Amino acid sequence: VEKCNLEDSACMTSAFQQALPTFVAGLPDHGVEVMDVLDLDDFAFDLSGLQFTLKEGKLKGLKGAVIDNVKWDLKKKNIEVDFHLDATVKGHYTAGGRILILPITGDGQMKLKLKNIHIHLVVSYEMEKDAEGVDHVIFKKYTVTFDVKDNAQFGLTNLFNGNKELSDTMLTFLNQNWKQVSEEFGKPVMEAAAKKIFKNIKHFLAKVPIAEIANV
Ligand SMILES: COC1=C(OC)C(=O)C(C/C=C(\C)CC/C=C(\C)CC/C=C(\C)CC/C=C(\C)CC/C=C(\C)CC/C=C(\C)CC/C=C(\C)CCC=C(C)C)=C(C)C1=O
Repeated sequence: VEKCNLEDSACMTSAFQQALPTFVAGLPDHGVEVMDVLDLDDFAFDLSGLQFTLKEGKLKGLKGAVIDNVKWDLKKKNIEVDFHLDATVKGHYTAGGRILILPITGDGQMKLKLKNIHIHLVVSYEMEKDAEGVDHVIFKKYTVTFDVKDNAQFGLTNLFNGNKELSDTMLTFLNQNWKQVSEEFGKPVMEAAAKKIFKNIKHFLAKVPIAEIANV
């Protein structure tokens, strides 16, 4: 890793950028799972009238993320990371209920393409000495917000029992109302990914002395 003074944001931004692809490829012997393609645990939500499930979920694109800024605040003991990427979410979905003003049913495969999604991550940490006297950054909590800035496209198979007219109408509807759909339903999907990524970064930093990857 590129070593930085922690409050040198330009350095930290580059250091996160240069490490990211290698980190998200996974470090299996160290217990760090692959994060591109990231396997999502099975999840479901019931929000705004939509009942949705995703199994075998996959998130592609983190390897290609662009780090916009890293601000490590030693006083507050928080780290703010702003980044963006194109991503895809795939998996076996089910849908029921309604999407906004249209009824929906489906059970099939999904390919959701997200263009220029911006993510704002805040993490709280503590610097802790382990039983052997070695200092580590220990991540505690996080928050994430998102904004899909360019567009999102929805590919869903076997909507409406295979009915092409209804399926075409729904896919058109989703793509037309992509921003609203992202604001209604993005949070649970983001969380399925973020909880896994956070656990992996936390684990990695708990086992790598802070002195090995940063300057005091
Ligand atoms: C010493 O300094 C340090 C380093 O060196 C400087 C390091 O390298 C490192 C490690 C290396 C880096 C820190 C790597 C860190 C990696 C980071 C921060 C990446 C973080 C990843 C995020 C937390 C999560 C990312 C999540 C995503 C991209 C998923 C986003 C998806 C979203 C928002 C979904 C949007 C949804 C929609 C549009 C619609 C959803 C619709 C539906 C679900 C329904 C579909 C429609 C119906 C009808 C079926 C550390 C830790 C360090 O401290």
